[PDB]
This record gives sequence, C-alpha cells and structure tokens, in this order.
Amino acid sequence: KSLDPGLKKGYWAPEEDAKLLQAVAKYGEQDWFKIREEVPGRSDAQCRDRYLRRLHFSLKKGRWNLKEEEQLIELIEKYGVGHWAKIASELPHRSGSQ
DNA sequence: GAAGCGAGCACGGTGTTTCGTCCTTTCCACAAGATATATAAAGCCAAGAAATCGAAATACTTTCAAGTTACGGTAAGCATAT
Repeated sequence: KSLDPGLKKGYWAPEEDAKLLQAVAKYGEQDWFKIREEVPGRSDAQCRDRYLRRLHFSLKKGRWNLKEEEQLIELIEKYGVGHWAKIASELPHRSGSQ
C-alpha cells in the first residue's frame, strides 16, 4: 500500500463507480486479491473498507430526532462501551471506526 | 779315381676329430600298503535352507518459511453551517 508507482492517492471517484462496483456482482465478499489485478490506482487495503462503508444499507443515519437517544442507549447497552472494547468484535458492523 | 759341393726319405712333431664308454635319468616290475567293511560313544569341523534382525526407501507427520484476509486506530483538504 506504499511506494507503489501504480497506486493513486486520489480522493474523488474517477471511474471507480464502475471499476469497483462491478466486483459487487462479479465476485463475492472474499478474495479481494482478484479484483486488484484489473482496477489500477486502487489498493486492496483501502478497497475493502471503501466497498464496505459505501454500499452498506443498515446503518443508523439521518437527523438526530427525539427517538434516537434510546437507540444509542440500547446500543451502548448491548454488551458495553462498544466503541473500543473487545465486544466490538461481535457488534454487527458497528466498528469503532464509525 | 776319390775328394769336395747339393742332394731323397724315414721320421717326428702338434692339432684336430673320431669313437666309446659312464652319466642320470625314462621306464618298468615284484612285494606288500591300506582298502575295502562291522561298531560306537564321545565333541568339533563344515557345506545347504528357514527364521530373525539391521539398513533404508518411499510415505506420511510434523515443523518452519512465506503472505495475504480480516481487523482496529489517527491525519489532511474540500464541503457546508450560522
């Protein structure tokens, strides 16, 4: 993921919306090593988290309404603090990064 | 005619070869060696087949090199809010 002349450190999505989203239907959620051979400028390490955080569906998003605080409470009430504790390993997709 | 000058032939030598034993064999022969055979107990020598153990080959364990999935935490420049 570094010192590579073929990688691109860009920020926007030039051609990515196709080059990376084709893997959605082309290949499953495993063996990312196969896709990196066709998409230039993109590495597997960043590709995994990009694919994950861009196409996910079930996430607590929207405006902070009068009913979201109970959601947060029952979230931190599942197993513990969650954000960094080891319980983060079983919280489904609620990693500390977010 | 017999005394002074040139005269055969028996004889006496080595050296070389021949002849004829004595040599040790090859070969042969009369008398007597195991040579067959009967034990039989003993322990050891010694040339064949069957069971056993050492070496190791190909095989599978196991352990040690590579490495890429999956995973958890911080930092910058564009967008957007009062």
